[PDB]
Amino acid sequence: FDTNIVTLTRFVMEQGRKARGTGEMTQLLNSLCTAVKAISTAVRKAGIAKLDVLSNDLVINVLKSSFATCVLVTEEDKNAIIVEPEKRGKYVVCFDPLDGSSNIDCLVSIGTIFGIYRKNSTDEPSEKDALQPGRNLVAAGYALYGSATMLVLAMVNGVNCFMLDPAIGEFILVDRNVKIKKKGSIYSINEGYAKEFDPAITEYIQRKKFPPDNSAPYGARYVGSMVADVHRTLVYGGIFMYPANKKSPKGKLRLLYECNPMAYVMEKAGGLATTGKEAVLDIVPTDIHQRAPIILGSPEDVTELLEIYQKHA
Amino acid sequence: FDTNIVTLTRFVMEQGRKARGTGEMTQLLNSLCTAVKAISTAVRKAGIAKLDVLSNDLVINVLKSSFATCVLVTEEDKNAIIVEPEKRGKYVVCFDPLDGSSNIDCLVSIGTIFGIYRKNSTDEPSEKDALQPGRNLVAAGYALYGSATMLVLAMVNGVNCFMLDPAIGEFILVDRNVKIKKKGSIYSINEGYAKEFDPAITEYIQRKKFPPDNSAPYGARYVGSMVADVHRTLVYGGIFMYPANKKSPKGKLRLLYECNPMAYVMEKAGGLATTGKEAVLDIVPTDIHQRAPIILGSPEDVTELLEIYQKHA
Amino acid sequence: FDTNIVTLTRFVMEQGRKARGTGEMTQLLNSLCTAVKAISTAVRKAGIAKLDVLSNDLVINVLKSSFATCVLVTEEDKNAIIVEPEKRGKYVVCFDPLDGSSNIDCLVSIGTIFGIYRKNSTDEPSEKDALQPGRNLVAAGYALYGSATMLVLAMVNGVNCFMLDPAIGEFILVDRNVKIKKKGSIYSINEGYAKEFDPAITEYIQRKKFPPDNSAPYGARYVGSMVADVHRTLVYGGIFMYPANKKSPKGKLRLLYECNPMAYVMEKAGGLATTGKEAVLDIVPTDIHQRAPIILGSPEDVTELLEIYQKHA
Amino acid sequence: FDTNIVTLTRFVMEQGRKARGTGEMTQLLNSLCTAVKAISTAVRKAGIAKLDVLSNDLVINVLKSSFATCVLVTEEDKNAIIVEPEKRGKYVVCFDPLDGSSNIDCLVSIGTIFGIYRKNSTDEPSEKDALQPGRNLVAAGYALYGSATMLVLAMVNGVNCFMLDPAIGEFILVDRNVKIKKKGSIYSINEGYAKEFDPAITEYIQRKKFPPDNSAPYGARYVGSMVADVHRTLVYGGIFMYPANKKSPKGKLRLLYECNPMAYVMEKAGGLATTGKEAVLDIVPTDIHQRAPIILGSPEDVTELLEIYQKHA
Ligand SMILES: O=P(O)(O)OC[C@H]1O[C@@](CO)(OP(=O)(O)O)[C@@H](O)[C@@H]1O
Ligand SMILES: O=P(O)(O)OC[C@H]1O[C@@](CO)(OP(=O)(O)O)[C@@H](O)[C@@H]1O
Ligand SMILES: O=P(O)(O)OC[C@H]1O[C@@](CO)(OP(=O)(O)O)[C@@H](O)[C@@H]1O
Ligand SMILES: O=P(O)(O)OC[C@H]1O[C@@](CO)(OP(=O)(O)O)[C@@H](O)[C@@H]1O
Ligand SMILES: O=P(O)(O)OC[C@H]1O[C@@](CO)(OP(=O)(O)O)[C@@H](O)[C@@H]1O
Ligand SMILES: O=P(O)(O)OC[C@H]1O[C@@](CO)(OP(=O)(O)O)[C@@H](O)[C@@H]1O
Repeated sequence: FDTNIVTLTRFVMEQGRKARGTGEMTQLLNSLCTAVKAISTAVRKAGIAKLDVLSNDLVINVLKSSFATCVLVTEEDKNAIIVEPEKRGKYVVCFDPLDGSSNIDCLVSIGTIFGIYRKNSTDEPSEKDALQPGRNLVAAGYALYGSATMLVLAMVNGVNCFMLDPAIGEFILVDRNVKIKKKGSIYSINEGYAKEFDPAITEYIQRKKFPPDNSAPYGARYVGSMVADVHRTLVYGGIFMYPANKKSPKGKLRLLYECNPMAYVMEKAGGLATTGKEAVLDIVPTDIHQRAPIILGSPEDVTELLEIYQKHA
Repeated sequence: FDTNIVTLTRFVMEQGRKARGTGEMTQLLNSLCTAVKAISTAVRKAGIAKLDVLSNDLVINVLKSSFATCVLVTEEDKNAIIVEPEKRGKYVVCFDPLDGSSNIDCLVSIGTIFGIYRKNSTDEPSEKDALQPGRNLVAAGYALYGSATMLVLAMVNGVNCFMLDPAIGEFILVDRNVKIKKKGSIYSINEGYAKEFDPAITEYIQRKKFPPDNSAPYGARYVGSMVADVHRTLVYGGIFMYPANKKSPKGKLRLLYECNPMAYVMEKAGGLATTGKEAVLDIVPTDIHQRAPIILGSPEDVTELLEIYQKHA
Repeated sequence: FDTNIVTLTRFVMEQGRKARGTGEMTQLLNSLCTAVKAISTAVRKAGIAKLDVLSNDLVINVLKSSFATCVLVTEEDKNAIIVEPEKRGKYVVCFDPLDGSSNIDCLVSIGTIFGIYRKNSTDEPSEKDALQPGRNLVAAGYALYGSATMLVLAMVNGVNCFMLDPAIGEFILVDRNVKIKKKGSIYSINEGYAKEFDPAITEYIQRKKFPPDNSAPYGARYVGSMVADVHRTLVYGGIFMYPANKKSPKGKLRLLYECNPMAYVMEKAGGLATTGKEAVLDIVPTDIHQRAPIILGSPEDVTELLEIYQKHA
Repeated sequence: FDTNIVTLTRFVMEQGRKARGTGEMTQLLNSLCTAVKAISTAVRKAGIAKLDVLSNDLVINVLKSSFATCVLVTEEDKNAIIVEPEKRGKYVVCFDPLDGSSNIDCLVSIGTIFGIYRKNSTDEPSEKDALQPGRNLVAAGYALYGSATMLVLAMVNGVNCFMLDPAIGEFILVDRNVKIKKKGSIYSINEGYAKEFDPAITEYIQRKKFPPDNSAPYGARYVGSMVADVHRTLVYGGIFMYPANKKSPKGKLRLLYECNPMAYVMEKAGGLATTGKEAVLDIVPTDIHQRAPIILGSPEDVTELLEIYQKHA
């Protein structure tokens, strides 16, 4: 009866028409969604019989065959992947094909994170085309393989969420223009690293548990899988932090394919994403595998931690 | 593990690149497949609770939103449907959204038949753009909702069959360049109309049952649903006939959306399609709802009936 | 989301609770449903992925694990299968695992036919337990892998249709206490064998194409798969006929697991099943793989052919 | 296509056949599987389509139709439900239909918790039949709607995991006689309530973040859904803790259908379930909706917190 179904394709296509463009993005996101549906199906009967290597080979293949990319950066590949000339296009794509895959056995939410840049140079494609600021992303998002499979997409016009209807094998648009809440009730961080944190994070944790103005204390959640913690942060409001510890002095989370996508999504939904020292999106990278500290969330909460970072400075 | 999956999109896109074109066909067939997956899902839980009217509204919508059509001809609509200017493209499409839908209750194979022309005039779109010879089709085919859902596609380069993988919601290419057999063993026709047939059909039926050279007699099958009878004829070889009776002097089957698609498919697979008087594809139409007699099948069998039509002439 | 789902299990249990007899039967049919779902899925992705052998082995394994059978007859195995003493129960199941399996490649409907007897002896299970007349059948029916999957189940109360809801893997009751039309307008027979047809048949078909009482001729329909044509005959009406010719001298369809299951379905829905001479249900079997002619369908139609048999003898 | 599928039904039946007891139990759990599949599907398309109310009604309808229950306790209904005399059997089922349902919107895992007692009386069913200590549980477990759907079922032999194969709608055995790690490296507790935590807890958490025996600190993990964290704790190891604070004075988790099902799973897999004072399984219930603290998980970890409880009393 739902004859007017807004699929992701119908959505992405109607928009690149306003860009007065060539169609490569619609083709790209199209291919990407073939990878996303196949990984979901795989995670759903994963047990009835690694997985993140299949995953990876599926995203690289659907992206080369789309004739819309030229440099592909993977979590799994040492170097950047340059698309053969016959299959080349203008977009650069950095992705993590199955984020949080250590946790596939404990059956909790995992996902694919991706960030798409445009190559702007006249030269032959290289990893340098990929070493751009995250503020330069044309589009970015993640797919979520939880109780339902969700693709959240951020572009210049906003943040939209599409859900996989498993009956038809199509992502359907279920929420338009997701704006995050100004202030939330949840803080998300691995507190098992408490001795390794700096003075400003420890002070912020302390007042969420023991509120200064004799208020109501913050709830705590940490799924242990970045996509699940950030999607909850977007839809429910709150703060999410994976700051620098001593196992990880530059942070644990990679910049081109975990911090920049999720930060692009957050800021487009009206939140902030910072390292405590600077905006994540404005960090200029040097190595495609470099890590970054990240504190992303509802504006008033991230701002709070930013001020605890200044007194301590 | 199947990282290199040839989907219909990957197939259609790689080909329009050789046409040095604009992308409207890939978009069109893409939209069409959203309609096809949704109708399949519907026929699969059709009972757990008309259907061909939903079907129709689903194909018209996915085709308008593709920005690749301008005139749409339906079995269900009196007139041709002209696409609003903002959503217009170059292709004309004639379809039957759910062929053989009287038979949905008896649970047998049904399907969607479509034929795509190109508008070649400079004028504003009209039904006249649709009144072309079937020899002028750029592409044509059918989707089959039987035990599996099959989309058979014919274009200038050949006949290819793609199957719906229901796990991923993607049509996969399972047979490349289907050529029909020279001569087959099966004849397909509704013999309950036997008193109404002409002398040449009656003579051809007679020698399939009672072979002149003391041979082995032809088997007989007639599902009663054009898509199922023609797909069997393509994949197994044989003859299929719905010739003029007295309930139907111009035949029962419509020309722009049942006879021309199936004839385009047949001739591209190397078979023949005739009315007994002329090639179906070369019939120039006058009304978008006009019917035609059709005898389509393996070459040596159709040719046989063509000669029984000449002695009788 | 229906909170009041009526599955095949809840159904059968609500008929057997008012009996104090078998919850052993619920176990058997329940097990038969797992195999039917596992075959349906395999047929639905068949081309993307011997089918009847793996189906044979699935129906035997799921049956032996019900703890409800002791003897099993299959189309594929020459001798009966006496189930292990440890896994025994009181029922004999006779099954054709994948009817019309030559018709799989052409995507025409296929199905699973099963008759279930009760072992009416104290002795050790032997194929003589399988050798009851169909009259002695406790439950019988079929599964049709069509545009939708349907399990039709005839027991002593009547016939009930169930449909596979692919979303949850359950057979849902969609038609209760089914009864066939007294008279239909379709006849189903392979007229390629017209030459070796006996004269009762030959006369009867001319009364269909050329009505004596000048009425409309019957429509012909022959899918070529027993389950598709016996199921169309049960819902629409009309006659289905596979009589004896010489190439198949005492008929083609096997008596224990194709003619008798269909004949018990037909008679518990008020239609008739004969061989032209006697009732199928009273023929006392001598080989497990013994054949028989079969004419079934609407009571006023079987009757009209039985009186042309009375005339030639 | 596996011909030797081991479903939950074939499993349970192969353990109960070597017992001469219940095939009444197979009926119950079988019915519980229909509801679990019907809820899984609803959660998987949730956003595209009160969920816990329709889930409540589904678990009650499918349960009353098993002819295996007489008393039912639900999170949603204040009084027990004494099943009709016509539909009775010997088992009491206590169930939480949709655990952590506030977490549905954020797409984090949710689940169904069920404990099953046997009515140990001759009398008329009354909620006093529901009021056994968990020690008296015959079968207990949960369903996790995660990246995959899993039914974990603990009976007297041990714990077994089953996974929903979405293709055929059956739960397939994927792990046999499960046993938890003696000691894990993760602790799970909501530290937003750190202020009102009692001192055994507060000390124990500092031994996790700051190890006395200078070892690596434990990793924190808290999904916020009981089934996700009790299931991660069973497969990985570690401790899960919901102790009493004042806002929820005698603990938050309801004893009859959340603490006791989880506690019987944990103990039949060799882990421990306590309240800090006593074992959960021996607490004699007084209200059906009575609450309790719960600390569960690896034996060497519960032990380490039980000795800090011995210290403060
Ligand atoms: O159609 P092409 O040329 O590929 O480019 C479309 C451009 O418009 C944008 C706007 O954010 O996406 P979209 O296709 O959705 O409109 C860019 O991301 C993209 O580069
Ligand atoms: O164990 P910790 O250090 O908390 O790491 C969890 C974080 O690491 C990531 C990185 O991929 O998962 P993981 O290491 O388990 O693979 C993120 O998804 C997640 O936010
Ligand atoms: O890309 P556009 O401009 O839409 O046209 C492609 C042309 O090539 C053909 C060749 O048959 O299809 P295809 O896209 O598969 O290559 C025509 O049917 C079609 O008109
Ligand atoms: O009953 P007859 O005259 O044989 O008609 C069957 C033919 O008509 C069609 C036309 O749509 O089906 P139907 O009339 O049953 O809807 C074809 O699919 C099929 O080949
Ligand atoms: O080709 P004919 O002789 O008409 O056979 C049709 C009958 O044979 C069967 C026998 O099982 O099919 P098939 O040979 O194609 O396997 C039945 O399903 C069907 O009703
Ligand atoms: O917010 P807190 O108090 O940590 O609650 C978590 C616990 O509460 C429950 C209660 O059912 O979730 P919830 O309130 O979100 O419904 C459990 O599933 C979960 O373990």
